[PDB]
Amino acid sequence: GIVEQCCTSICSLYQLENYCN
Amino acid sequence: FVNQHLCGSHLVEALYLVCGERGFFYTP
Ligand SMILES: O=[N+]([O-])c1cccc(O)c1
Ligand SMILES: [Zn+2]
Repeated sequence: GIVEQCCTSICSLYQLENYCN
Repeated sequence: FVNQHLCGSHLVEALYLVCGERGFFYTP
């Protein structure tokens, strides 16, 4: 989940892009 | 709970900027 991987650990801009459409 | 909600607000804004026109999906 988005929360599981970015609210516990920091996320790069590339990691967040995986959640784009 | 509260900690998770505050992070979600920023995550949701960040996704908005990265994805741009493609859009995104948020499910907690
Ligand atoms: O902690 N993160 O993974 C995070 C939260 C909000 C925005 C962002 O770019 C990264
Ligand atoms: Zn805040």
